[PDB]
Amino acid sequence: SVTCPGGQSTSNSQCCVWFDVLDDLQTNFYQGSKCESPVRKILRIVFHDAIGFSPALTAAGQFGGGGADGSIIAHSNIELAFPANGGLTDTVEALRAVGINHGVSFGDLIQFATAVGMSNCPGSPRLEFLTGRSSSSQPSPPSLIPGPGNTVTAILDRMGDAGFSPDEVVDLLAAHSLASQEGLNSAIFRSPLDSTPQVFDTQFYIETLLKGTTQPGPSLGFAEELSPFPGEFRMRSDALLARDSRTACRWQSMTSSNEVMGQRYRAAMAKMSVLGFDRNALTDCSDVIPSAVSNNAAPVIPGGLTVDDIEVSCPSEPFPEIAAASGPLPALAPAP
Ligand code: HEM
Ligand SMILES: [Ca+2]
Ligand SMILES: [Ca+2]
Repeated sequence: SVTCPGGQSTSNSQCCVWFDVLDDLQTNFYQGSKCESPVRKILRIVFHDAIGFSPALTAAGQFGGGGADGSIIAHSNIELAFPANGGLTDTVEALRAVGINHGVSFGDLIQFATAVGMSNCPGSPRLEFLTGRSSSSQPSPPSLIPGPGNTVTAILDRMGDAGFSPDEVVDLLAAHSLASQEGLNSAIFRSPLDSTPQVFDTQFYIETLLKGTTQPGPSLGFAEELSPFPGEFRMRSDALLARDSRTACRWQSMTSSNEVMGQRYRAAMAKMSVLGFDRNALTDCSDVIPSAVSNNAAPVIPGGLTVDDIEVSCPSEPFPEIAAASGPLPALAPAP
């Protein structure tokens, strides 16, 4: 054990510098430890930075990518040019300063900012945090980020290559529980992906399984599908992953328990944090991460909609018991 200059107790001396970052982020980046756009933007960044890792590319005789090496910040000039990394310039430049200023690696900062950002949203699990990733990285190979226009096979092959199973792909997507879209359908900027974009819960999995009956904007975006109610946006890849035979059962079990969903996500996020790295070579500083406020609310089927409105895609397994909320049907306001 060690006590930092600030008095904080921690499991290792290199966990001490992190208490100053945590202080910085919460105060400025997060405008007061808040669960808004910054946290959602950072979640896109952590996924997009880590996923630039392909053992298959390497085998083919090409640079496969450095995984969670912070190249998205280190080589933003190249990476932010990728169509998948739109609307991230400011989050990146914001993170770059914090990183330099505090002298921490970009790969560690992104991973740290993620665990910290998650704590600002009610119901989030306490994501593990390891420190010690090299500060040096190369730009990520293009075309390594799965898109909403991609097929389930495309997405699973890409994610499988990176090291994730179909079930883990579903688990990582629990992140869409705190999300919205700004560039898929600009007409309805920031339309939430679920009824609670500020609460880490199972609503995302539940609501994506409801029958698509609503077009929230003047038109149906390129990679957009009908949603269950006004204000909610449904991404084509999410709609397909929820119903595909290869992933439907995992998606289905992720609707009943907030704790289980949280467990699986944390296990998945911990997997993604060390892509291109050796766990043994990193120092655990998980104790620097604050706990998120509890989510006592239980899973429910929104606005007078019943379980019979759910398009059950894994009938081989019993559909979980979930409370049903009375109407009227909701109309989501844009994500804060
Ligand atoms: C596996 C296939 C995935 C696809 C196809 C996908 C796609 C997308 C897209 C196209 C948007 C809309 C961005 C915009 O127009 O603002 C979005 C939002 C978001 N995504 Fe994903 N995603 C995937 C996985 C993940 C993962 C694994 C994480 C992190 C663990 C993540 C976190 C987020 C968050 C928090 C937003 C919200 C951003 C905001 O409100 O500005 N996604 N995603
Ligand atoms: Ca990277
Ligand atoms: Ca939610």
